[PDB]
This record gives sequence, structure tokens and C-alpha cells, in this order.
Amino acid sequence: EPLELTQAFRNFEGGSSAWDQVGPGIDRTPDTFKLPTPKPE
Amino acid sequence: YAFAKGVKELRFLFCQTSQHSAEARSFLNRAYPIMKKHNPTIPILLREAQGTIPRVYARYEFGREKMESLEGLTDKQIEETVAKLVKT
Amino acid sequence: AEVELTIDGKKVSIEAGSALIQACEKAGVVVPRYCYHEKLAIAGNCRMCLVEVERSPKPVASCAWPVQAGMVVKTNSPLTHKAREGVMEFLLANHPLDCPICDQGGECDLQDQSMRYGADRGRFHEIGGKRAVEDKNIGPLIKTSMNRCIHCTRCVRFMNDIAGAPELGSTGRGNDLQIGTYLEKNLDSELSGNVIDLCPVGALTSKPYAFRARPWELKRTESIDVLDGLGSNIRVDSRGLEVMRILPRLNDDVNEEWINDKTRFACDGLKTQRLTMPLVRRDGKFEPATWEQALTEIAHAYQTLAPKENEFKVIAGQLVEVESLVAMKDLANRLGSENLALDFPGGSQPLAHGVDIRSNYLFNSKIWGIEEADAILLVGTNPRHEAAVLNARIRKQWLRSDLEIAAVGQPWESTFDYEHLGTDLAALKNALSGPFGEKLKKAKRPMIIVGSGVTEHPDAKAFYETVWSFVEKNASNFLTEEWCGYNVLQRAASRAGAFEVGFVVPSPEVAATKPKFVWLLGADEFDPADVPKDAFIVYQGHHGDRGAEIADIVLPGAAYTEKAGTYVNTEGRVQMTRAATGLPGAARTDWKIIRAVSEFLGVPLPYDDVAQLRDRMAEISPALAAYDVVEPVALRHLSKVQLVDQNKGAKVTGEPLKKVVENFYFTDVISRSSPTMARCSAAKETGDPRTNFMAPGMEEDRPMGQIAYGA
Amino acid sequence: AVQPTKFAVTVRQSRNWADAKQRVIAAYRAWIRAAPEIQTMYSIPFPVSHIRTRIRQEFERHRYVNKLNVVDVLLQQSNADFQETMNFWRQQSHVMAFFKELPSNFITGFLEGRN
Amino acid sequence: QQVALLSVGSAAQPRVELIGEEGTKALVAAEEEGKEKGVAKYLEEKGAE
Amino acid sequence: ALRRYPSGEERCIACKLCEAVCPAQAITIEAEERADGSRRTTRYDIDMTKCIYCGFCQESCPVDAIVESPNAEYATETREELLYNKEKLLANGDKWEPELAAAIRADAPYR
Amino acid sequence: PRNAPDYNVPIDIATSTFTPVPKNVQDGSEENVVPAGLISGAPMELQARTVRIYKPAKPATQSGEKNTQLWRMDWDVLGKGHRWENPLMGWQSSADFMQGTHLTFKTKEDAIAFAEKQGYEYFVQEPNERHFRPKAYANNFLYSPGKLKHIRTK
Amino acid sequence: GRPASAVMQAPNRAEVWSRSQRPRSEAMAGPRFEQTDFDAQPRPWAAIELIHKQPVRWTHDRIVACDGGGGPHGHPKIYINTDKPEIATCNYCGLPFANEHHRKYLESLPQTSYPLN
Ligand SMILES: *P(=O)(O)OCC(C)(C)[C@H](O)C(=O)NCCC(=O)NCCSC(=O)CCCCCCCCCCCCC
Ligand code: SF4
Ligand code: SF4
Ligand code: SF4
Ligand code: SF4
Ligand code: FES
Ligand SMILES: [Zn+2]
Repeated sequence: EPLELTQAFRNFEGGSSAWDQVGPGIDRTPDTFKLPTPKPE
Repeated sequence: YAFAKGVKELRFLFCQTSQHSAEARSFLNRAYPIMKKHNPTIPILLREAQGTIPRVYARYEFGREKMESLEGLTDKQIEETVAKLVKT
Repeated sequence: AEVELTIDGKKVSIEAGSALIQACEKAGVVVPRYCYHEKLAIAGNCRMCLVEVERSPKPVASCAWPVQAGMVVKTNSPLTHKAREGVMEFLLANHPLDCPICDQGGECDLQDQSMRYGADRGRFHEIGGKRAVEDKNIGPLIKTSMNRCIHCTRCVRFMNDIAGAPELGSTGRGNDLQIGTYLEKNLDSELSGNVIDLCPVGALTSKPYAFRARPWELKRTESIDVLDGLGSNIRVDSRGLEVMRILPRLNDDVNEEWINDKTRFACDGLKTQRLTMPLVRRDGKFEPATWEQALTEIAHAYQTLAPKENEFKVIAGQLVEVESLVAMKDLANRLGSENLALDFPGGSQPLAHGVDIRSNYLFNSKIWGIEEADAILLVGTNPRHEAAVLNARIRKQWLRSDLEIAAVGQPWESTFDYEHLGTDLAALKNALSGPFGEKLKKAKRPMIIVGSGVTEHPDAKAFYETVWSFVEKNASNFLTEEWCGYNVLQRAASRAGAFEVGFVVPSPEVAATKPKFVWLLGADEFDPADVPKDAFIVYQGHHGDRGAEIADIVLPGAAYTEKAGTYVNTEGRVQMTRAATGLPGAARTDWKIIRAVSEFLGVPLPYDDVAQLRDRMAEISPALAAYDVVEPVALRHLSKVQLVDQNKGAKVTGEPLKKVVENFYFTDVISRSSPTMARCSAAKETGDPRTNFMAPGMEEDRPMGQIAYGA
Repeated sequence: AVQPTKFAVTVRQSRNWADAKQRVIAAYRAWIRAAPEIQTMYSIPFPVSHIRTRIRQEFERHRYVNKLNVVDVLLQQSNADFQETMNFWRQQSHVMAFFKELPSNFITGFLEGRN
Repeated sequence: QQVALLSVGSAAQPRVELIGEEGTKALVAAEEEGKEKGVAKYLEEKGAE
Repeated sequence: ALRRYPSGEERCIACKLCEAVCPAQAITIEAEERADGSRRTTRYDIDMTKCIYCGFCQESCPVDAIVESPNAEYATETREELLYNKEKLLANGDKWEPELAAAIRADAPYR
Repeated sequence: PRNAPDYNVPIDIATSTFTPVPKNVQDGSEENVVPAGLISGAPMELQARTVRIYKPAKPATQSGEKNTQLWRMDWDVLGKGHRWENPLMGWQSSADFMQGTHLTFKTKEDAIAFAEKQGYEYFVQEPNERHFRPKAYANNFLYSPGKLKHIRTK
Repeated sequence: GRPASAVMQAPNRAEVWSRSQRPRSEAMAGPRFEQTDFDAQPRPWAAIELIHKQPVRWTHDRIVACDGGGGPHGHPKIYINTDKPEIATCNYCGLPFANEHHRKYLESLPQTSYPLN
């Protein structure tokens, strides 16, 4: 039969934070897999 | 020279832009004053929207309606185009 | 010019004289805030936006720091981490442990920025305890819990600057500084409920909403307010069957994050006096009918009456949408009627402005045009009771610029200053011939605003030619390449859209034909002379009110929180609602009712779906297919014909202009059925500042309280 | 490895439209050949003509497909549905769930509630 | 930028000096040559060594 | 069981935290301001055939209102008997309070 | 014929009394669009129902803007069957199987591409953008040569 | 709805105490209640009547602390201002407080919400 529900599923996903909680993190690439930097002068 | 008895409204759909030639705006610029003075009881709804192909509707009695495009017509050719609509 | 700085290592440009916090929202850099709001003056009080800046001994308030030539800003340094952690400790030290009993929980900036920027644990344990302050009575709408206040000053800035209500303030000093009114007095501002949303915390909350919902259990629907003519953008929060609250959402072109109290607090009238079943009048009583035995009873009556041309009459109300008017215009047209009336007084005769050129009846300078306006003339309108959030925009432009306002009509208590020039057309004629006309002439961006009350007046014929003649005389000021000085202000959501498709009486020949079959399409404020006693009355709508109680048959339609209907606001913006809930009981969609009866009456309408009708809509006016935008009137100068050429010899009576809004809280069926508006009116009648005035709660004279709300 | 079951067919892509053309005919033939055998396996009380009618309609709904990669997903589903049916893994309720034994007008739909 | 790391080395083990200016223009080329031709093409023209 | 303070006032204040944290959506709560202006529930239902008996709802309570009793013997003849309303849950607390208090006493320091 | 309700569309095991009449369904002949909804297994109701594609606006009650970052695709509420009250407990029943579902997309184009490929009807609204204006703390204290139009209170 | 155990909302209170509370007489009716023992049904006492039999805790301090008296067993600790000449109530448990500075005014009111003594 087509699906009817005595009580519909309540999605509380709209209660998710308006503020970002994790940020960007950190870079952990080792120097051996980064490009070189042009030294001054 | 008013309309024929039976035309219940006129409805022109044109655009502000030159995408379609300025002839409908040129005809309406001149026509709408005199074409409203001779028969004030009839609505000539001038409706425009970006990218609207020029076009005119005449609504007749008991709900019937006639449409004719105005695309490519000139300010004179558009005049007879409306003229056949309100003359009978 | 846009100067160039680097924020968090990334380069950003922004106009000089901007706040550094503003340069952060451009650079995609999140900065915590409590006191700072984009729409308010900078206060500098919270200390949550402190960031690191070079050559600066101490952290700078980013909200109050002017962007300099080449500054370098760190929003993520040990200085900023230490400041945000320490300021959170201060704001949470005397804050009450009331997160379970508070209505701001799950939607709190203080808990979301405490979780993101403060320590996980408090160090405050004093045996002396926290600060406690007493609660306050500021009217029937705003429940107070002032222990929660963090002293951000957002509501005092809003009440004093935005709303022009200088009764709220902060009395005291030190840790005992307390927001409130000194005297226990009601807040009298139609923009009052906006402090509830501005409040970072739940000290200033909604009395009608108290304890009923949590934010995570709420469905969020982006819709349009229909309770006035502005089309304010709203967010409708529903929990299943029931709408819970109405929030504003951002539209800087329309409402600017504000809604008025009637838009906000009348939603509780969407559940109270609803129509859910067809009723046929039998022996002076209303009995339930099946939809079939109601449309058949309608069809039989129409067949018996045999209405000729224009003895079928249709009157449309404030809340009707365009899918109904375009469907009703097609039904009446094929029945032989062009008699398509409007609910206001004078809505059953040809209108002073016509409907041929859209610039005749619109707010032609946009709502955004007031942002530049230098001179504004008001003709017969109270901008507070007609367009409350548009009235605020006038005040905002007035405080920050040399804007001059004068008005013609009934004097009103105003949030801005203006000159009263008179009350009638003779006064208006001197107004333009006198100093304010020269002020209107000499100004850039001049602005005449005609209210819909004028269109209701005896002399709208004469008023509308007088104004337009001034405009045409004064183009290159009024009618420039980029400006339109002519505005007509609509106070009902349905009326510009009605004008858009011709739903208007065309001629007095039509208006002089007495009807015997009258459909009231959501019409409830109809004049008693526009409805014959012996006509067969059909009422379609969603509320049992003045329209339903005089009809022979009632048909339950949808409300605006349960339909996807197009509305055109006073400036010609085309907006669509979104259904927040389903239809109650056995109600139908209104355009389907009209399409359904076209079967029974003998003339079925071609479309069977909303897209087919919206294709019909877009060839009545193609602007109705361009949503969220306002189309420019190409032939602007053609407005002379219906405004002047058609309005030349008018039997002017000299009767002064009226005040078309007697009661702001009661303007339509939804408001007249709202318990919350019933409390707003009653408190305003007697001045009771008490929060539980006709609401649950204990009082001194009410030891035991009451379950009744609104009584 | 483990043995593929009795009607297990390796999943392979159609080489060209001629390949797909011949496979679809092979699948339709194999279904209508098996309708007498489905009837007694599942104790269908209808006659086999109805069962073959339903097979025809299932194939007809994919009639107007002009994409090789959509046909091959479809040839996959029928292979698994055929293998599933012939090995008697599904039961009578599943096979009868496949036989159904919307309002026809706007006005009919309107009067009853939407449908 | 695996072709890049092969072209000029890495902050750990640089290949050539990249002294001051005129080394940056070589730095972008190492990344640009990686985006124009990949690893298989890179090993094709430098050969087997 | 729903529990009361030593004065007979309900401890439940309608924060809805347990309704949010439920992993099986077995709790449905409706609240209002009571006649005396108190934040109290009007509806309080637990679908005892949806519950997973994890204790997360009593973990989250700010005021120790919702608790799980030490009672396991409550098997019923029908499933309607397993749809507990506020009337059934308060009655459970009113009957089981001496153990609910002795369990909280014995287990509180570890919470 | 100009977006018409097709009353001969076949029904399947998932059609109920709340299934809308469809204007059209995919058949796999359409150009450049993968007919995913034809082979997905979803009922035909998914092609009779319009979705809304939009960026959620910031809540009025908060200043955080993380729920405004992305594009959301929802299913519109139908007139019947979205909610009704259970006779037994007063719980809110439903016959709309899409009421608790939503999809999230990085760009508007991705949302259109997915809805086109699934056979959804779809309406897009564009986000209302903030009008920028410089804000200066020193405006609070500007000199007034004439009448003070309001008395600022901080 | 024959017995009083099927009409009175609670044994200690007959009428409803919320705007939305369905009356007992309107919920004990129907086919599901036709062979039912009404007094065997859960019929708990109304907390609204009970809390208001508590007497006022009098105090001289401006600000009182209530944590529910249970220590960790009670409720989150809060603070109630007692400055208005009115009985101040704890928002969690409803216990009444008054300040002695209003003792003369409160003992003059024709009625009150909590026993002053
Ligand atoms: P002629 O040139 O007209 O060739 C006819 C065909 C059909 C080959 C077409 O011209 C054609 O090439 N069209 C595209 C291919 C096509 O029609 N469909 C792809 C084949 S797979 C398919 O259609 C699967 C259908 C459903 C599964 C099989 C049917 C049986 C289901 C169960 C029956 C009862 C079990 C209890
Ligand atoms: S405002 Fe309310 S929800 Fe937010 S922290 Fe304070 S008490 Fe808790
Ligand atoms: S009441 Fe709210 S908005 Fe006003 S100062 Fe206190 S926290 Fe700020
Ligand atoms: S968490 Fe406890 S106090 Fe809060 S609403 Fe649920 S049962 Fe009541
Ligand atoms: S113990 Fe039961 S009621 Fe409590 S959260 Fe778990 S499943 Fe829900
Ligand atoms: S936001 Fe700058 S100090 Fe409050
Ligand atoms: Zn307490």
C-alpha cells in the first residue's frame, strides 16, 4: 500500500547551528611535498 | 473613428527594449491617446515585460478573444493589424 | 573609493568610511557580535568583536573602527582568542541559568557564540550570587524576563531611531543599569515586535508565542505578507498543522528586515474562525453541503436568474491572489459580465486612475526610491497605518538627510516631521502653487505619494488630474531618464495585481446595471449599497465574517499560508507565496473553485492546472511571469490620458480627505479574528501596560490566573 | 569463488544498438515463454493471457529509449527480476503485488478531494 | 603539481636555487607545465632517468 | 515516570530537550503558559512501542523530571495500553517516587 | 498540449489518493538529459510534484549565517495529505513521503541539473542580497546646525 | 461521563488549567470508554492547586536563590528579585517569595496567590 504514517517523522535538522563550529583546521603537509619559496634578494 | 461594438478590451504586450523593433511603442505612443479618446469605455491595457514579442489581444463578447503577433510589423502595418481587429 | 586592506591575510576592498566589521563580511571572515546590527547605529558596548590590528596597543572594536588605508587585521590570533574567551566569561557571569525555560533556546547567539568562542566551563561560583532585576510591563505583546539582558542596546536603538518610539531606554548605572521604561507604560509602535527578533537573548520575547515551540521542531517557509500592500517578505514557522509564528526575512528592496505587528502577530487568527465546509442557506440557517450539492445549488440559481450582461457581479477582497482574479475574470467574461468590482468604497465604479498604463496606479519611484528622496508630498494617507515599514524608511531618510515632507489630509501622529498643508483639493492646489510646490520643483528626486484613500474619495477624479498635471508640467524633475516622481500607495495586497489584469469596473454603464447574482471573492469590507438585497450572494473565502454571514452559499477557500498565489505589491513587484500548511477540512484552492463552477455553469475554462493558468496570466500581462522583479513602464508619458484627458470636468465637492484606517489592528478578516490583535486594541483603548492583560498569568487582581487568552 | 545461481547472467554492456535490439527481444521472449510456468509456481488464478499482457506493458513503457546506457540498466533489472521469479525466491504476495487488477477529469478530481 | 615537485624540488629538497626574482617566473612554469602536461608526458620527454 | 518536587509541583518545564535528543522520536510534547503563567506541558506522550530504553531522555533533563523506573513488569493486553499520556506518566511517578528518589540518590554523584 | 494534466498516466503501487495528476513523465527520449527518474524506482508522483530551489535566508533571531551558505531543494506542501490529526492521541499523521527530506547543493546549477535529471518540476527563487552602505560610529555624534530631529540615546 | 472520576480534571481540581487542555469529560467519551472502570484510570493531582498551598518564604534580601532544595537533585540555581510589592515566584518550581518590606501591603490585599502565613 502507499505509505501513510500515524505520526509523521519529525526532522529536527533545522535546529542545526547558525554558526560554523569547526573552522578551517590546520595544514599538515610536510615540507618535502610543498613547493619551494623564492628566498629574498 | 471609434471601435466596432463588441470589442470589450484591447491588450498590447510589448517590451521596453529595442530587441524587438520600436514600431509597437511608436504606434502605441501615437495611437493610444486618440484610440482611447474616441471610445473611453474600453480598456486598452498596455503591458510590457523584458523580451516580450509584440502582440495584441482583442476580447469579444461572451469571453472570446483574438490574438495577433506584432513581430516584424511596421508602425503602419501594425496599424491595419489592429484595424482589422476592431472594424466589422 | 574602495580602499584596500588585508584581513586574515586575504585582500579586501571596500568604500572608505566603512566599519572594519563590514570589511569582514565582504572578505568572508566571521567576527562575533552582540551589540552590532547592520541596520542600527554602531554602539561599541559588547566587546565581542575585538580583533588584532597592527600599530595598535589594544584590541579594537571592529564594529566601530574606520577602515584605514592599508591596515593588517588578525581575527584568529592569540589576542583575539584571549579576548573572545574573556568577554564570554563576563557576559555569562550574571546571566541566569534559565536556558531550559527561555524561548530563545536553540536560536540563541549567546549560546552559539559561547560554544564557538568561550571556554567550555564557567569559573563564576560566588556565594554572593548573580544579579537579579525585576520584570517590566511594556504592553500586551512583549513578555519580559530582564535577568537575561546582556546590555547590547539593540532594542533602544531600534525603538528610538528606526521606529520613532522614544519611550524605551536604559535607566540606572553600573551593574544595575536596566533597560525598560521608567514608568510602567505600554510601547505604542506598530514596529514593536521587531525588538523581539533584534534581542540577542530572550529577555524581550513574544507573549503569544511563549513556551509553545522550540526552533528545531519548526518548518521554515519563505512567503509573502498579504496583510498590507507592501508584500513584506516573511518566514512562516509551522509545526505540522499549525502556524506558530511569523518572522521577517531580508528584502532591502521591500521591507528591510522589519515587519509590523499586524503582519507579525495576527497569525493566530489563521486557526480560529475558518471555513471548512460548503454551507447552503436553508430556511434562514446555514447547513453543511457536499461540494457537489453546493455547486449544483449555485448552478441552479444562476440558471433560474438568467443574468444578462452585467447582472453578474464580482467583488474581490484584500487577500485575493492573481490566480483567482484571472480565473474569475475568465468566468465572468464568458457569462457575459464585465462587472468586476473591488472591496473598498468606490470599488464598484470606474477608477480615477485607469489601468491602461501601469504607471497610473503604481509606486513608480520604487520603495527603494525613498532612499534617495529629497522632497515628499503626502496626499491623503497615514503612512503609519497603511505601510508601517515604509513609514520607517521615510524617517530613516529624513534623519540622515535634508528631506522635506509635507502632507495633505488628516493630521496624524507621525514618526517623522512634516508640514500639514491642508485637508482637501483646494489646499492641495495651494500646496503646489506655494512653497512646497517650489520645494517639489527645485528638488532632485521629488516624490508625490497618493494614497488609496484618495481613489476612494468623491474627488479622486479631480485629485488625480491635479497631481499629474503638476508632474507633466515638471518633468526632467519628475519624469527623467532615471526617476519617476509619481506614486500611488496601495494598502491591500490584492489591488495592484487586480489593476494588472483589468479586474476593475470599466464604465458607469456597467456600474449602473443592478446585479442579481453577486460573487464576493474574499470580499468582507464591501459597502452595503454595492450588494443588492435580492441578489443571490455567493461568498468565497477562508473566514466567517461580514461577507460569509450575508451570503446564500459559502465556499471554503484557501488562506495565504496554504496557497501558492501570486501577489503584486504597490510598486508592481510580482511575488509568490509558498504554502506552509495544507488545506483545512474540506477547503479548496480558490482558482479551482472558480474553475469547478465553470463546469457547472456551462462554460468550462480551458486550463486544468496552475501552470496552464499561469500561462493565461502571462498573456494578460507578461510581467506576471517575471517573479521578484519590477518591470519598467516603457510609455511612461501615456499616463496623461486617463489621468488628465479622461479627468477634466469633475463636480468637485470640497469634502475633506478621510482617515481610511480607523483601527490599525482590525483591517481584514484575519486580523479581525486574531486574539492577539483583540488584546492590542483593548490595551490601546485603556492603556493597560500589563503583560497578562487578557492573557494567562497571575495578577494582583487575578490571584488564580486564567486559561483564557484574548478575553 | 561461489557459484552463480541458476539464472545468473554476467553483467555486460551492449556493444551497439543491434546488440541491445537482440537482447531486448531475447528478454521479452524469455518472459512470455515463462508465463505458463509462473502461473503454476505462484498459483495465479488469472489466465496466462493476463500475465503476458502485463509483461508486454512493462516492456512498452521503455519503448522510446534512445540511449544505450539506459537500456543496459533496464536489461539488468529484467535479468534480475527474471532470475528472482524463476528460482521462486519471491513469493505469491510479491507476484500479486505486481498485478493491480488518478481521477479521469479535473471535475472528478475536484469533487472528491484531490483524486 | 606532482610534475611541479619533480620540476623544481620541494621546500625540503629544492632542485635549483630559485634566488630572488627571476626564480618566481620559473616557479610558476613548474606548476604551469604540470597543468598543461601531466606525469606521463613529463616522464616521456625527460626520458628514463 | 514523570516526577514532582516535594510540594507536588510538576518538575517538567517543557524545554523539549528530551523530545530533541530521543533517538527513536517516541516523545511528543505540547506546552503553553498555564493559568498562573507557569511554563508547563499540555501534552506529554511516550510511545512505549517506539522507545529504545537508552536513558538519553533522563540524561538530558535539567530538573530530573523524566526518569526510567526500576519496573520491568508492565506487559499489556493491547498496544493502546502502551501509549502513555501525561496522566499515565505522572501517575507512574506518584506511585514509584520512593524508588525513583532512592535510585537518583544512589546514582547522582556519578552523573 | 501546453503543459496539460495527462489523465492517462499509468499508476503504480505507490499511487495513493494524494498523488497529483502529472503533466508529463520521462520516457528516455529526451535530449541531453539522463532519464534518471525513469530508471530510479521512485514513483511517478515525483514527476507530478514541484520542488523549490533556493538559498535559505538568515533567521531573524540570529546573526550567524552558516545555514545561508548552500542551496536547498525541498518538496512543496500539497493541499491534502500533508498533515492530519490522529483520532487516538492527537499525533500528526501524514501521507506525504517527501515531507521530511531535503537536498543540499553547492551551486544553483547543480540543483537544476539534479532536478532535470530526476524529472522533478522545479521553481527557483533568487536570494535577496544585502544593500551595502558604509556605517560610521562618528555619525552618532554629527553636529546639527539646526533643530535636533531626534535625541539619540545610545 | 457518568462518574466524577471521568469529569473532574483532577481529584484536587475540577476545571482545566491550560488554554489547550482537553477537558476530561471530552476525552473519556467515545466507544473506547464503554466498558471501562473510570476510577482505575490514571487521574493525577493538579500541580497548579498544590503549589499554591505553599506559604510564602519571607526574606529581607533583595535577591533570593532557589535551586529546588535538592542540591544536585533539584533544579538549576537561579535568583529572584523581590522588589515589586508582589509575591515573587521561582520560574522552575513555583515556590513563593516575598520581601518583608511589602509585608504590610500584602497582608492588606483582599486575596493573594499564596498563603502569606
Ligand atoms: P521493434 O523494432 O518494434 O522492437 C521493439 C523494441 C521493444 C525492441 C524497441 O523498438 C526498442 O528497441 N526500444 C528500446 C528498448 C526497450 O523497449 N526497453 C529496454 C528493454 S528492458 C525492459 O523493457 C524491461 C521491462 C520490465 C521487465 C521485464 C518485463 C516483465 C516484468 C515482470 C513480469 C511479471 C513477473 C511476475
Ligand atoms: S538567552 Fe535564554 S537560551 Fe540564551 S543563554 Fe540566556 S537563558 Fe539560555
Ligand atoms: S532587552 Fe534585549 S535588545 Fe534590549 S538591551 Fe537588553 S538584551 Fe539588548
Ligand atoms: S527534558 Fe524534562 S523538563 Fe524538559 S520538557 Fe522534557 S521532561 Fe520536561
Ligand atoms: S529512553 Fe526512551 S524515551 Fe528516553 S530518549 Fe531513549 S528512546 Fe526516547
Ligand atoms: S560588536 Fe563591536 S563592540 Fe559590540
Ligand atoms: Zn526553585
